[PDB]
Amino acid sequence: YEGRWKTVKVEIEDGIAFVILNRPEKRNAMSPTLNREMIDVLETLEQDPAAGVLVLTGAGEAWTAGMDLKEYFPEILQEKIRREASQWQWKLLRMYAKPTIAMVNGWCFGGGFSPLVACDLAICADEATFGLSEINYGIPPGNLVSKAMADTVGHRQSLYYIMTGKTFGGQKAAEMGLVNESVPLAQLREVTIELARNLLEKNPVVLRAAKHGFKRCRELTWEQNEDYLYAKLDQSRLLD
Amino acid sequence: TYEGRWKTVKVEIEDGIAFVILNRPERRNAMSPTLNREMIDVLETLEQDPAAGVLVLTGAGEAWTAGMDLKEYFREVDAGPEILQEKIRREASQWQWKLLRMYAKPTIAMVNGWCFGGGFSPLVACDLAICADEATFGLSEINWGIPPGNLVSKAMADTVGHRQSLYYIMTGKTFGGQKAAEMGLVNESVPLAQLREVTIELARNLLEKNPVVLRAAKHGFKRCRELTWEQNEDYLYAKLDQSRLL
Amino acid sequence: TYEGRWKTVKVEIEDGIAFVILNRPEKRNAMSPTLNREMIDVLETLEQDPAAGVLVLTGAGEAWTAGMDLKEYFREVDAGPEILQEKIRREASQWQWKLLRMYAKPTIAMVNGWCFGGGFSPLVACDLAICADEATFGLSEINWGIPPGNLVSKAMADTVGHRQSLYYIMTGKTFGGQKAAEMGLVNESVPLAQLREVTIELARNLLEKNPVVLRAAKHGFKRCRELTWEQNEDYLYAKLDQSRLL
Amino acid sequence: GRWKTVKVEIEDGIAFVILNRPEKRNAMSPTLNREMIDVLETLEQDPAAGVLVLTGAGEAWTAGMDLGPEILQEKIRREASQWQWKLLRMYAKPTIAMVNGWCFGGGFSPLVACDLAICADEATFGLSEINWGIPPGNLVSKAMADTVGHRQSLYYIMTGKTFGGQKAAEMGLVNESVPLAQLREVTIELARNLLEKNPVVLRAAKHGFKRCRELTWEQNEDYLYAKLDQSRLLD
Amino acid sequence: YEGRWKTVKVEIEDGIAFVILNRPEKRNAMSPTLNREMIDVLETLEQDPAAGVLVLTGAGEAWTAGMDLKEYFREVDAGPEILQEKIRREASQWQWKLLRMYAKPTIAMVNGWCFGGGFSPLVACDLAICADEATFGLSEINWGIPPGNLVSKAMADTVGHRQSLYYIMTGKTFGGQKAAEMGLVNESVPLAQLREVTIELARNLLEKNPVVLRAAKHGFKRCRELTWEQNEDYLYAKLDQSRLLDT
Amino acid sequence: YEGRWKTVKVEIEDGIAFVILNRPEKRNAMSPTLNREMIDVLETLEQDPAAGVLVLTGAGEAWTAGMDLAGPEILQEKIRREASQWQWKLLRMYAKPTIAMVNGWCFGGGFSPLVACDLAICADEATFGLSEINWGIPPGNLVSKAMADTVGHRQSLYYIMTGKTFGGQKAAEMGLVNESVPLAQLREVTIELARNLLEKNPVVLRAAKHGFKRCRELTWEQNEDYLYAKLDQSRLLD
Ligand SMILES: CC(=O)SCCNC(=O)CCNC(=O)[C@H](O)C(C)(C)COP(=O)(O)OP(=O)(O)OC[C@H]1O[C@@H](n2cnc3c(N)ncnc32)[C@H](O)[C@@H]1OP(=O)(O)O
Ligand SMILES: CC(=O)SCCNC(=O)CCNC(=O)[C@H](O)C(C)(C)COP(=O)(O)OP(=O)(O)OC[C@H]1O[C@@H](n2cnc3c(N)ncnc32)[C@H](O)[C@@H]1OP(=O)(O)O
Ligand SMILES: CC(=O)SCCNC(=O)CCNC(=O)[C@H](O)C(C)(C)COP(=O)(O)OP(=O)(O)OC[C@H]1O[C@@H](n2cnc3c(N)ncnc32)[C@H](O)[C@@H]1OP(=O)(O)O
Ligand SMILES: CC(=O)SCCNC(=O)CCNC(=O)[C@H](O)C(C)(C)COP(=O)(O)OP(=O)(O)OC[C@H]1O[C@@H](n2cnc3c(N)ncnc32)[C@H](O)[C@@H]1OP(=O)(O)O
Ligand SMILES: COc1cc(C=O)ccc1O
Repeated sequence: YEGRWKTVKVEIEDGIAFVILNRPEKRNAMSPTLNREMIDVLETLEQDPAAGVLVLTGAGEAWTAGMDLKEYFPEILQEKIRREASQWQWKLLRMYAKPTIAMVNGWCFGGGFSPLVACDLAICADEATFGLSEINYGIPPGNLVSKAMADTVGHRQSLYYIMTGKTFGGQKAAEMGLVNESVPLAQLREVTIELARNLLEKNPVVLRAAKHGFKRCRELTWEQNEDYLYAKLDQSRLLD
Repeated sequence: TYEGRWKTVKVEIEDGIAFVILNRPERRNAMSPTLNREMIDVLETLEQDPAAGVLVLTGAGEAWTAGMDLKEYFREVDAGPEILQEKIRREASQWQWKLLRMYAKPTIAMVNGWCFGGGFSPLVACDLAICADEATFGLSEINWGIPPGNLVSKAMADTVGHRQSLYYIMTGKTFGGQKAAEMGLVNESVPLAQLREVTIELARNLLEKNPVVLRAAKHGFKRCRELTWEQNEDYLYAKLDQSRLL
Repeated sequence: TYEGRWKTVKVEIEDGIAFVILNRPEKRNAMSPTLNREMIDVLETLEQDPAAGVLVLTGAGEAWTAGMDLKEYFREVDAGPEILQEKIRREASQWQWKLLRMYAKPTIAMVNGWCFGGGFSPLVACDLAICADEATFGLSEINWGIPPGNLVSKAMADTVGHRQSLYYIMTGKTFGGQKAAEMGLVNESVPLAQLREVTIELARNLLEKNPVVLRAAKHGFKRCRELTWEQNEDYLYAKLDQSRLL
Repeated sequence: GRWKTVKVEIEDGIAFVILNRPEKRNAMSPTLNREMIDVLETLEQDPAAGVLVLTGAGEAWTAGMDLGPEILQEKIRREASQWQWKLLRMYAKPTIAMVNGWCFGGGFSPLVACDLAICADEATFGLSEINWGIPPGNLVSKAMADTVGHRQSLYYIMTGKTFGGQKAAEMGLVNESVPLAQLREVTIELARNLLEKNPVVLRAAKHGFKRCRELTWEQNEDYLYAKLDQSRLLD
Repeated sequence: YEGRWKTVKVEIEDGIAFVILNRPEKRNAMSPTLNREMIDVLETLEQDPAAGVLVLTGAGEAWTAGMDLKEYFREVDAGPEILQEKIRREASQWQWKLLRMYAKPTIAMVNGWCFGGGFSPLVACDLAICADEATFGLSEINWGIPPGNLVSKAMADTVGHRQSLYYIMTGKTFGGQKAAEMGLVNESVPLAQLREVTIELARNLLEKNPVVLRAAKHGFKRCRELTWEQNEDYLYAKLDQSRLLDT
Repeated sequence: YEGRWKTVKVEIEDGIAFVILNRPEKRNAMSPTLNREMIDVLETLEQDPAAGVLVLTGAGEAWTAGMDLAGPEILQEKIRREASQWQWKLLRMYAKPTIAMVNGWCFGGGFSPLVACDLAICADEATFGLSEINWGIPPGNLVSKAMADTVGHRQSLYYIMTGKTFGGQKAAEMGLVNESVPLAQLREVTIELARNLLEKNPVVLRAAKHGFKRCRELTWEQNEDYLYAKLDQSRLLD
């Protein structure tokens, strides 16, 4: 995959697809061009039997500084663009076929929260800094940012961070439940890899069934899930 | 001035911050039909008053609130006309959470002391909450011979883990403010001496934001909890565009 | 006397507390179709027994339950008619959560040791839970080649945060009792040596409440998680007024 | 002469609530909204009032919405809702829209908030909103969703085309369309029938139904037995 | 099956299991006895391969005239409060917990009266054919209670909003043609052709792979409760499950 | 759009874009190739000022006879995703109004794009059926939900369970489509409705139709919030 995308890099090592956001000079701000390439990246890696697990990380100091202000600014064109943001950030990614891990190396802001939580698991550096700074720019959180908070962070802490726009570090992200674990930057990569390797060792069809089933069952009552969760178990047995 | 305006509630505005003080301290701020009707009045008035940028909900004396008024809200009412009971229940809701949970302006519970039973609805209806270490909390309904009434259980469901919520509802054991913070019921517990100033600093942060934007953000978050991600794509973009208009 | 009544389970009552003991410790209390059927009978029976006011679900020997019986419940059922698989799954759900999640009487899981896989459904169905620090937990399903079956994933979703739930479900890693309390899976982890004492203490607090009021409280909480605030205004007052009747 | 914009009459337990802005085809102003809240709240505590029939004065039932800093809008939107459906949908007492003529736009919400509806064949309905450049506002679109099938709802919303009392009965929008010369008599037979019911039980029944549509079967086993037990208490 | 239940009769007929509510002296009123027997009947038939389709009908002039007012209360007051939990659960158990997502396809053959508590099993049955001569009514209100158990939900699923509210609120009676026109039943036909029409339908159902039929009908009933996005996941899970189990 | 797509055709005439399913030799059966091209079609038409309303129709006798009856397991995920992508994920909440003009055979997987389209007119002469059950599959993709949304409970279950076909007039009486007209009069009746819609402000039309489909999922209280937001979003995008 060398040199194939202008704003993103993919480097696969032993089954682990590192997907690197690559606009370091713009702190990996998400522009419409990055959005369209990320869609391409996800669809491509889906059908690549070399990629058993995807690790979503950032080049340089940012994981992502959020949506690209300049590069985002005919009425209907905003339709397409907002769709393209959703398409990779979570429509493909939340229920992706393969297991996914956010490896948060640094800055994570605003619209970054959507792919952050769409990725199944997440590890950050203690040194990573997060914040929902939309309120200070005069917009509520856009896209799925607020649902991504609601799914991972308790009600009062979500509201505090959304309403104030204050930043918090990696330990605090983990305390809150936004990520699985926060570790020193120097251990970020190996901790992530150790986890990806554990996941690589499961039957991919089974893992998909388990991870999609959990995400879905939060939406459903116990009686609905009896039907739903056995349908997944049985679907897993067909396809495995 | 709102001086002398209500019998059971005082409003004191400082610098954009409207301190709403439940004011039945000889009855530990027990929530009676008079208080419930005046609190409706209060929220509607403050809503339309540009001098109030943030509402801080707090109590006079030792209590924040000791709960619904056992005399005036329950015992005096329960043997009278059914249709009045239903009206009284509804008036309690109207201010505890119907106007308050999606209130136009940002809201903070400042819990100075006792907080029992029906006080959990407005507690959680307020966007944010700081309590005092010295504050005692309890869901004492079970020990009084009723399940939690109104939205008390949903207030718990929204902010506290399932195990912890069931434990406190079922046993009716009390817990103090550091425990309230740890469980997620409030944002922060601080010693009483430091309560007002900690609350004041959060309120000034909130007063710096564009109110309309702050309203879209807080309202959108509370509602997105109820919706799937696909529903939220629609809904949350609608709230951002609605916000842009306004 | 419930003595000798069932092959795979025991019931011991003790001053209002009915200890329901999963009893196949040679097989680490693996849940076979026979245990499932007998547990249905247990639960229906004790529902109507006034001598039993709180149920404590525990295991004989070293395990709470090692999960579904790999042989009796999986291997042997796959070799029978398809239509029987249907009956078998239904019978598992019947006792694990269908009767048990909204059971009439308060329930506590007293998790003395191993709890795996299918064990998580009755675990979270039970209202409250105390485990031994020494107890080991595991969603080993992934490592056996299946996603969690029955209501196991829902069990986690209700009690354990999103990231933590996926971590354990996706990796199949085990964790001990203190980490289970920390995650919100149980109420409390204590040494094994103290487990029964602490549980009885909880059960006795529960026996003090009015049973019908307690029912209403614990049922209304579990259902209110499912409903918006406006739906719950209706629902939760109907629970309160149903409780006053009964 | 209690209200400016609304007349009320109570005969043999039937409270006719009459929208009374005839000159304006009963278009719903902020003043009427505020007064309608007063009306509903007043009539609820009235021991003589058993059923409420909601109609318009002269020829319209209502022509819909009658068309201060930003935040005042919050208040005007809330007051509309408060009488149209927040109090009205789950009203303590049984409720009948007696739709005598014109029924456009925002009048769809109290229309459907009322338990039952009898219209006159000669009545015209419309979701004109579109033609004026706005999508249906308040709860108009949900009211259609509740009562009129998917295809027809979208049809009348998207086109703004109008329809008679016969086509409204047929679509599920109302219970019956009958001639305007019989509208009142038909409505009153229904109302009398409803008055003979135990009011608390009727309330448990009608509220029960409306909620149960949002709930699953299992959720409803809990819930509808709670309304029933609730009824045994309050009755 | 012969003479095995005091209040129900089962007649298996070359794949079609006719299940007959059998208290015609009492208009097939559903007592606690009948509730308990109907649970046994539904569990027994599920596992009997001679039953491919269940047809639920009543002996006599009635389908069922609702809950048995006399023996519900007779049994309930001979006992404490908790006895009502058990009795209500047993009613729900056969009327719809087992019946609504039943493994085998089901048809209500409604030959006469169908009142109150009867609507739950009627709607739990996948499909329904009635006699023009059959009379339906929700008379709970005239008896001074709201519809109990799943009756109002049974209505909400099959009959439009105004019409359900009208019949629940008034307790007014309606006939077979009306019931089919309201969407309560699939079809209404003269009582003389009731058995003919039902059996044609049951035999059509017999043509299909049982597991595939179960997947289709269960998945349709669940899907009403779910969004499109949710159904994308759910409905392909049922399809794949069917392919695994269809044999 | 002359000869741009292999299995589909586009013909705009004065605001109306006719999207024509174009495998009449296979009764317009939906192959993976068709699914990919339909995505591309729906995206392209979304950004074209020329198309104001889309009309979804079939070349030859069929509207569509349903899915066209592999490799690594993963390939299925993609093919299932691309089926849904045009049938309803793009189509159900499409920016521009959509009408299904059902000229003939409508089977199985064809009910998903049928119900996703906002409005529908079929020919009396058209035949529908949910033939899945007969081939030993329950209905796939969003077929059962498409029924659940437009057709009553007893009827949906009837047609799903029996696999019996029904004509255009029965389709309209069930609620599957808006209206059934003779075939001879399908293009005319449809164009006239298409034209009524073209007279609406597009952004206002999108708010109203998306808001209606979504409000079916929400309580009254959720809808007060959601419908007033949609209205205010409308007034901005203008
Ligand atoms: C829904 C949403 O996404 S809204 C959320 C976006 N909100 C934000 O608050 C991000 C704003 N950015 C920042 O706070 C900072 O750039 C930080 C903290 C991430 C890093 O700060 P520094 O290390 O001081 O870097 P600095 O501020 O010089 O930014 C470096 C470059 O990245 C660009 N950049 C950073 N963030 C963004 C962004 N979100 N969009 C577009 N460009 C950005 C900066 O403009 C700058 O460009 P330049 O040097 O070509 O002029
Ligand atoms: C659904 C519900 O909300 S049910 C009720 C839930 N609330 C409770 O269980 C709180 C009960 N415990 C108390 O109320 C105690 O008063 C505490 C812990 C708040 C504080 O106790 P103390 O400072 O020792 O005060 P004490 O009990 O003597 O009473 C203070 C005064 O307020 C009254 N009061 C306190 N709480 C309430 C209440 N909820 N309702 C009515 N009156 C109350 C007392 O009756 C007394 O009034 P009096 O002098 O006119 O009789
Ligand atoms: C969907 C599901 O529920 S998949 C199954 C989920 N369960 C599991 O993954 C737990 C499987 N069990 C184990 O790993 C172990 O038995 C432990 C850890 C609980 C206990 O370890 P040990 O003390 O070393 O006991 P050991 O493995 O020797 O078991 C003793 C007996 O219990 C039986 N047993 C234990 N668990 C089960 C089970 N889930 N099903 C059937 N039999 C079981 C063993 O097969 C063995 O039988 P045997 O003596 O007749 O040969
Ligand atoms: C929760 C609920 O289900 S609300 C109750 C709903 N059911 C009803 O309202 C049905 C009431 N019954 C009736 O309306 C009539 O019995 C009809 C229409 C069913 C049949 O009328 P008829 O042919 O005149 O028969 P009739 O009324 O003489 O009753 C025949 C016998 O069946 C009994 N019976 C009929 N319905 C019931 C019932 N729901 N519960 C108990 N017994 C009943 C009658 O009491 C009578 O008993 P008896 O003759 O041994 O003393
Ligand atoms: C309780 O029944 C089951 C439980 C599990 C747990 O993984 C899997 C399949 C089952 O049938």
